[PDB]
Amino acid sequence: KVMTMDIERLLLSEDNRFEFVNSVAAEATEYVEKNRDEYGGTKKAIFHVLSNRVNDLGFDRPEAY
Amino acid sequence: DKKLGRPHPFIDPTKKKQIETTLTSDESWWNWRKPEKEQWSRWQRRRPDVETVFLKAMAETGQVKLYGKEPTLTETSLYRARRHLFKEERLQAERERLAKEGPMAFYSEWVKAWKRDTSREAVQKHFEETGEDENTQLIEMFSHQTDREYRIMMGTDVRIKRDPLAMRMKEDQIKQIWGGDPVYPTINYIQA
Amino acid sequence: GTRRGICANRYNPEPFFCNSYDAIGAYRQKRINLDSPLWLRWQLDQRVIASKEVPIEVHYESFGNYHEIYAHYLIVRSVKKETLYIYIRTTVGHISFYREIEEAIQGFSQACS
Amino acid sequence: TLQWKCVESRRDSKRLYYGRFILSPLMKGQADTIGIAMRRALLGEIEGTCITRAKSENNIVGIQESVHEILMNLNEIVLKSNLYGTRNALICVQGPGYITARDIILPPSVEIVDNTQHIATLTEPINLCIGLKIERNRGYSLRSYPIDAVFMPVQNANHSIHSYGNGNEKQEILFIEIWTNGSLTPKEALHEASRNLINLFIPFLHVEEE
Amino acid sequence: RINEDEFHKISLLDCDFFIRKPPDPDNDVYDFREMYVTPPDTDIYSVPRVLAPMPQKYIRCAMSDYGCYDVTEPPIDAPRDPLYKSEREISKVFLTKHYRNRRLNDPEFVLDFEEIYVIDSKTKSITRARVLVTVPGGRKRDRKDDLLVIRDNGNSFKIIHVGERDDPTTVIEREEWTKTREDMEKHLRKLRDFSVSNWF
Repeated sequence: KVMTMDIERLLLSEDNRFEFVNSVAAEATEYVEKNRDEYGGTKKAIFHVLSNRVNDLGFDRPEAY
Repeated sequence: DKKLGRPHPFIDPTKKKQIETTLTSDESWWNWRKPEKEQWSRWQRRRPDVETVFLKAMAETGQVKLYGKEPTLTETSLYRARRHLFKEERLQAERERLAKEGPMAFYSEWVKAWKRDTSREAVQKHFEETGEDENTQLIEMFSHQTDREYRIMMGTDVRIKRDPLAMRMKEDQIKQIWGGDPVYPTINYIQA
Repeated sequence: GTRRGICANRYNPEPFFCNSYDAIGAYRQKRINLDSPLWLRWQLDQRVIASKEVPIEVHYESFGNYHEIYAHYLIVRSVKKETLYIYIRTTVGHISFYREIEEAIQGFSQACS
Repeated sequence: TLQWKCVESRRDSKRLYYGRFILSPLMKGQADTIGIAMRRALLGEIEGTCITRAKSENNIVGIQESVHEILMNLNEIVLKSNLYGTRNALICVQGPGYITARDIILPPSVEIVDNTQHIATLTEPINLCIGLKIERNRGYSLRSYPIDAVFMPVQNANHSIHSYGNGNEKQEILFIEIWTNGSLTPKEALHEASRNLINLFIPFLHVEEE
Repeated sequence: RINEDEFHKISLLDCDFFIRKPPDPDNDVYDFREMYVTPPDTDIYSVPRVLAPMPQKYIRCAMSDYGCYDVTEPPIDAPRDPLYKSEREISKVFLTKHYRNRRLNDPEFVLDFEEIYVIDSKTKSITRARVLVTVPGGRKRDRKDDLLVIRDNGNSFKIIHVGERDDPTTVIEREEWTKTREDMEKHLRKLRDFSVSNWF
């Protein structure tokens, strides 16, 4: 439900929407390279990146909400 | 008029209004002459409206008065704008008649089979012997109500609030909503 | 909302609710209908809507309280003390329209906690 | 077997108690009938208590509020009681100072829900007794100003239904949510509504003597 | 020109009036001779159009504004500009004499509705209200029960007994009714049958 407000917050944070989404794709593919746990069930790498980034913004969201 | 033209019904133009005389035929251009015979038109006949039958029924019940025996299109347009006021006034008069008469006398309108006296005095004088309170008498009265009478009474259901006038308009009046029997007879359409 | 004027009274000549949940409760309990006029204490007395219309009437009491009456709302205020309250003349429908948007903003921003 | 549990409870204000209750498992279609009937019972079959009239036998001088504002703040007084019929409560305060629900002298069965509720502010030393008619009534039922308080111990109630277990019986689960006004807890409101419903339907099982 | 250190800055919509005041602990007293009018902040002064006899003696008055509200409802730029604005527009002000010049705290404090001075923002003008009294007793009546009604854009004043006061509901209803009656006549008049129809 709420996760898209975090997305919008991060969209509001980053100075280019396309550059933000590129950085999310990069972060996810480097995550799925630096860690080889399968990590593909009820929680997804994209949501993990969004969660970690909103936690950097200081906001109490768990991994994949 | 000048006073009491606020509130109550009154003639829209004030009485003693002036009238004028205009160009007769042969004083007028050919395009502005009334024809020497009244021409047939499909529109020659006043359209029958719900608002005409209701406004006539209100006029005959004295709730309203009209400038003539037939409601004008102006009057029916105003009824169209204001009918809910008269409907709620009739429903309020119906509630007040219920409160006065009591449920036996009120609902006996829809129990033709209930021949006994239904006035509050008679309900009391019957409770003073038969031991049946007003409620048991009312249950008995409704126990004499036929299914068709009950379905008609269901207009008085507190959720339906059917218009007390629409419940009591007779067939020869309701007919005027569509304008009497169809000219082409429906028996031509009826199929078993 | 309301039927106005000639559509509402047959001749020429309303509850007060201390908050909108009292009005919604009275509606649910069938004390008032969706179309029917009521007065809501607009204690959020900012943000009053208007049509640039001067007061339709004002009443001054000898003791210096006065009531300003408008086509949409009333204000009670005094030369001593201050404004007590605005009362807005409204409907359960208008109340519900406003309330459900305010509560949608609150329900969204609940996650801001 | 049919069992219910209190899933959540909150007290976000002294005059707003919330509860949510699960009933499970339910047969196809029962959950909505239960929720509808229970919601009607909560929202108006519960008997509730509130101030129904006020007498102020003395705009009154020296009170800051308008008398209308006094009455409208009295309406916000939330009471719980098991009164039969009407009864008299009485404010009595000598100014200056606040008059508050704490200052209500209560008839025996009544208790205040939020004693901190405001009533009036006396700006100067004056007498202000207020004689209050109190009543207990069902929500749907019905110098001497009526307060028209709406006998509403439940501010809101809702329900929702969910299928569970993916079982081909398609039996389902009911969640009832209740916002009691603090004159009742949500569990007490649920019990009272259930019992009042049973008291409505038992009459069809009344036999009468011969 | 004139300083404001001892003037009431009665801010209207289109101008501020400056009314000279004597010293009083409540700032409650008005000169009603040293009258000036100033564009809203222009710091320029002229004598306003006095249209009525005015009291040449220091007397004390309540003041109130006959302003409308207006929802400015401005267009909103990107930095969360507020999707509403609403502001008071004081089209007119009433100054109401205190009876016997009694102070606000006096037990017998009463507004002397016989003496209302009206300040108009747009005609830049002062007037004395020609109030009409409906109350039985003339000058020697109990003034505690008097209630002033103001009407017709503040052009009409009527003193009425406190009990009589129409309810706000029936006031609004009567204004709606007297409007919609003329609108409905203006509509129905276009029909042919209007000449032979009843108000019903």
